[PDB]
Amino acid sequence: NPQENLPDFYNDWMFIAKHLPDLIESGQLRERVEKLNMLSIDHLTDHKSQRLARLVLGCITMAYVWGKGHGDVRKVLPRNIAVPYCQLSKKLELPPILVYADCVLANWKKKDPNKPLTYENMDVLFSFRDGDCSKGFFLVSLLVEIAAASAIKVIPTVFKAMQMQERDTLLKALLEIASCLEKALQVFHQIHDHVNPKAFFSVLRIYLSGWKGNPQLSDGLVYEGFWEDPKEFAGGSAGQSSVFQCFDVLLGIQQTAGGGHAAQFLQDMRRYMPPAHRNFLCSLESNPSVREFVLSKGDAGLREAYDACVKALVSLRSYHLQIVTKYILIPASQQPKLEAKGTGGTDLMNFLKTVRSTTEKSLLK
Amino acid sequence: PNPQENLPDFYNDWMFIAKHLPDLIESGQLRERVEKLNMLSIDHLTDHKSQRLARLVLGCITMAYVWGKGHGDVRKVLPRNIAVPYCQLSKKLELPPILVYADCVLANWKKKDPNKPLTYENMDVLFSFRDGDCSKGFFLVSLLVEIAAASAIKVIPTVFKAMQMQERDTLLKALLEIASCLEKALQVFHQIHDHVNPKAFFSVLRIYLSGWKGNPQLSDGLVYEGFWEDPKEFAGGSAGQSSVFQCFDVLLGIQQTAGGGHAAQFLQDMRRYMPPAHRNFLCSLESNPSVREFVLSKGDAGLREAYDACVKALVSLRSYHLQIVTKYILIPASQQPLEAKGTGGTDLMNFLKTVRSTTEKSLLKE
Ligand code: HEM
Ligand code: HEM
Ligand SMILES: N[C@@H](Cc1c[nH]c2ccccc12)C(=O)O
Ligand SMILES: N[C@@H](Cc1c[nH]c2ccccc12)C(=O)O
Ligand SMILES: OCCc1c[nH]c2ccccc12
Ligand SMILES: [C-]#N
Ligand SMILES: [C-]#N
Repeated sequence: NPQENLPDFYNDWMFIAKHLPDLIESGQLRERVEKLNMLSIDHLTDHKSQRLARLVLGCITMAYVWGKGHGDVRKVLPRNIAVPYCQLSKKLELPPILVYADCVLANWKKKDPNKPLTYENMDVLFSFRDGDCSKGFFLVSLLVEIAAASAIKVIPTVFKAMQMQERDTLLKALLEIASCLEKALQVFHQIHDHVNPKAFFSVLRIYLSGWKGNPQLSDGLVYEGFWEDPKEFAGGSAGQSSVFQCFDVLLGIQQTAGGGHAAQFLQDMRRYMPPAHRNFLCSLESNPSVREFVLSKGDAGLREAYDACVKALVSLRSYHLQIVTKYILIPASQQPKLEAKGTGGTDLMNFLKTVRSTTEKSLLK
Repeated sequence: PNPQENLPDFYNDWMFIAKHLPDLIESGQLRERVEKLNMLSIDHLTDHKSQRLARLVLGCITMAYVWGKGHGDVRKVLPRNIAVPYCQLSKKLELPPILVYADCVLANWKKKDPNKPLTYENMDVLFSFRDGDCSKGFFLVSLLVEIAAASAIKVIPTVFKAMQMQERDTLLKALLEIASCLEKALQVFHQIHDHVNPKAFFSVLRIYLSGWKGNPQLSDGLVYEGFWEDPKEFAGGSAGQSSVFQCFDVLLGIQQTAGGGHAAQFLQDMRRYMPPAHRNFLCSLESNPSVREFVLSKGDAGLREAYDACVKALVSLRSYHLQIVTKYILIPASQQPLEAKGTGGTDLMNFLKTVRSTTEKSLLKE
């Protein structure tokens, strides 16, 4: 449950970021950033505050770099921000750029402190532009994660059942896992009610983009006073969610095998997540293979239960491709004047088709 | 335990080509024997040991086929009757279908006298590429440095146990034991000068360890005919693919894989060029609380010095390693008519010095 306020010492940062949709319209955001002082991170108390502080320097860096978002960029980040950001990013073992765990996972609050985590009772902590649909987009993302995260607590039952040779317990656990992925798909449906296609594509989207393989910062960002040469880091995406990567690992879909670009991207995004998230994926891989266990057992009900989890991942990814049609492909086709790139930096159609197809190949006959 | 030395009779056609690479390459007839092979199922490799020896046999054959005599006439297509079982076997072991450190060092040896110790003069390799290539001395000394470094692996649990039990004295003795294993390993590394000739290594053996990822001679990769339709790119071998040698940076909190740079990228990438148990061990080491944070918070000069003996021994290993690079690459490269590439594909001088300096910066200044 994420902190909403930093100490008053950091009040200078909190103001630029909570009043970001208007500093940006008024073309005075670059100056107020450039008119800041290098406030040291020593006055950051617990983890909560440090996560919040990262989300604050993240939205500010993205605001500074992309500005109005229609071409006028800044290839150099002032030391007033770059140094504290980079110091706090090294402490959290993260790159100095906004990542999924910042802008989705630390970026919310509930209205009634003891009423359920539903879209009506929740709100985001930070926006970029008026009408960007950032609340609908960040919160539906968070809601889908939460729904799929329900299966995390059954994963230990899966491995215990295997090591103890508990066939009925294994089968019920896999069906429960498939059940949660189906619910996460239903939650996904709500994105249509809260995110507008044109607003997402032309307003919000560029604030999530990064400087890794981006022609508009073909050398990356230079973090003044921390590194002399510029560095490249990828923009955000849910490819940076350990929850969504974890189902492939759990089921023995080897998304990170083979040496290709999609495999390379998914492995790379694991050091764009908090170390505990990356460690969870590690620990999952270190266990015996759920897939290899089910394959060897000559058991139709167990095979069918395993297949239910893979079908549900295919359903998610195909629905997600239709989300892509409506929120990227069509809006891109509807604007004044060569391969469509994701905020994470990928050749998005080939990447997404490769990942779905790899899922598909895991379906057991 | 000991690597398997023979495959089932079913795979005799493989074993024959892998055991006779010096003469088959020299005589100009290795590729024709490979191209005339039959496709053999991998379904007769029953246990893990046979699969490991099979990967080594197939890996050496693949390098000999692609590189040939090692002076330019390369092959960009790997014939299906090798490609297909090689790719299937590789998939089962979660390894790329190219020769890696775990094949040509960790599985490429046997002892002469069973009840005698693992020392250079009681050991031998299973496969070589070319007459006069120093592969025997090169692979065995590499293994010997690994075995000496690996004696530290069994004290690693004591380290994390000592931390959580607040067992200060036990921690210190464990860290000193580790620094001692790493100094042992630096001593065994001296054996390389006695069994590897620099000219043979550089101009004869090195080309057989090189791969097809960012490599001029095979700019799109290699086609594994009959198994994937498009060429695939894989890096060549190096001890960057040893979990033993990466694990000390992890245990000591030296963040060699942080920062997004090339060296970090290479060292993380090599973790899927090592068997899964090896990879799991690295990231499990990364799951544990930081030894470095523990020592730094304790105000204990003895603790800090035991940690620093470890960092310093790593620095000595890598500085000596830079001299071996001068003797076996830079001098032989100058000695015959952009930036020198290692068999692993790195810009090796920037890369090795970046990794050395990241070690140096971990020394306790307090
Ligand atoms: C407007 C809505 C969305 C758009 C346009 C979109 C687009 C994309 C793009 C372009 C990529 C490729 C990576 C890159 O270069 O950025 C990607 C990957 C990914 N996205 Fe989305 N996304 C949206 C919402 C979501 C949501 C709500 C989820 C939550 C389940 C999600 C889950 C994923 C995952 C897990 C990946 C990695 C690929 C995979 O595992 O299939 N996305 N997405
Ligand atoms: C003739 C002998 C050797 C030469 C010429 C050599 C050269 C190189 C090169 C060029 C690299 C860069 C990666 C690449 O692109 O290949 C490298 C990395 C590395 N080498 Fe060697 N190497 C030799 C023997 C050894 C041995 C015996 C060890 C045993 C400890 C070792 C340990 C390492 C390690 C651990 C790395 C990864 C970088 C690091 O962690 O410092 N090397 N070496
Ligand atoms: N990757 C998406 C943007 C995106 C969607 N969900 C995200 C969550 C976090 C960061 C970025 C995103 C795109 O290219 O359009
Ligand atoms: N990387 C070394 C070759 C090498 C040394 N030790 C190895 C162990 C395994 C594979 C290759 C190697 C080079 O560029 O010359
Ligand atoms: O690209 C499809 C999005 C996706 C992949 N894996 C998931 C797991 C749970 C919820 C969504 C996804
Ligand atoms: C989706 N990113
Ligand atoms: C050393 N490779």
